[PDB]
Amino acid sequence: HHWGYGKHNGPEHWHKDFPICKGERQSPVDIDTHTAKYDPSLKPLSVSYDQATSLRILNNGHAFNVEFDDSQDKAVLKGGPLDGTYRLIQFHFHWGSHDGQGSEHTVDKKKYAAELHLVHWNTKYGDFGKAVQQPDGLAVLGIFLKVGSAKPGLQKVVDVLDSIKTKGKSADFTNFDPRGLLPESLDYWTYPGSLTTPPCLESVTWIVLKEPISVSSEQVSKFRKLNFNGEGEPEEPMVDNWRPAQPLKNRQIKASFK
Ligand SMILES: C[C@H](CCC(=O)O)[C@H]1CC[C@H]2[C@@H]3[C@H](O)C[C@@H]4C[C@H](O)CC[C@]4(C)[C@H]3C[C@H](O)[C@]12C
Ligand SMILES: [Mg+2]
Ligand SMILES: [Zn+2]
Repeated sequence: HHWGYGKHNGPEHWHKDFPICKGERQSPVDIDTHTAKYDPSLKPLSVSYDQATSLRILNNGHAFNVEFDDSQDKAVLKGGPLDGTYRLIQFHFHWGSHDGQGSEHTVDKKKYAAELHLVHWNTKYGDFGKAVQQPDGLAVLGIFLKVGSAKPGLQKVVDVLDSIKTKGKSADFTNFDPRGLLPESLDYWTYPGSLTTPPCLESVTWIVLKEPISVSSEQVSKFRKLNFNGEGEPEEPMVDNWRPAQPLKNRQIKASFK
């Protein structure tokens, strides 16, 4: 292995192993609200997470992921810019070394303290491995975190982090309801983009919610107590695990709202 978020293996280095990290449809991007255009063709997002089945949470050395049972048409995303149905497979966050940075997307260059990614794959490709290779293979729902009042539905995630502090540690994480991580409004921006980590595959329809969720400083401070390293190795706090904005190139960001 090799890539990370360090000075010598970070975002500026990724293209050497993964040439598409310098591609035409890379994420994240800065969402320029001048540029972004209202598109009445877009429909309401449909987020159906009632039957979502979480399984476990894992520190993989880059972030922590909550994994779902994507076996049945349980938790699905559809509508908006999407054709057909996309199944929730995992979520994770990117966050900073302090509250003024951490998000991957930015809005008129404004950074948030963190960004949540709910990752879904297009059922027409049968499984995630096949889907990730296609231009319309994934849908990622991105949600900004700003520091304020606490988010009750995040508390179960924050409280489990102490038990998966180092790379490779996992914990059971059943009956977690990701609907508790959503803001009131589903107003969104959408554009075609990529995974924001290697292999940087250009397989993602990005749906970035205009409304952030508020989380408390205590909650986000718990993110920063995780470690990039494995147990018994020298301590490297897991912070600033975000990729900065990439060139928009020949893409238009559409808004679902006026
Ligand atoms: C790397 C990317 C997240 C990029 C981002 O930070 O936004 C994530 C999202 C979905 C992830 C995958 C899915 O969780 C399903 C697989 C789970 C396995 O444990 C590892 C490979 C596996 C195939 C994962 C690879 C990688 O961690 C993926 C591809
Ligand atoms: Mg890796
Ligand atoms: Zn992500």
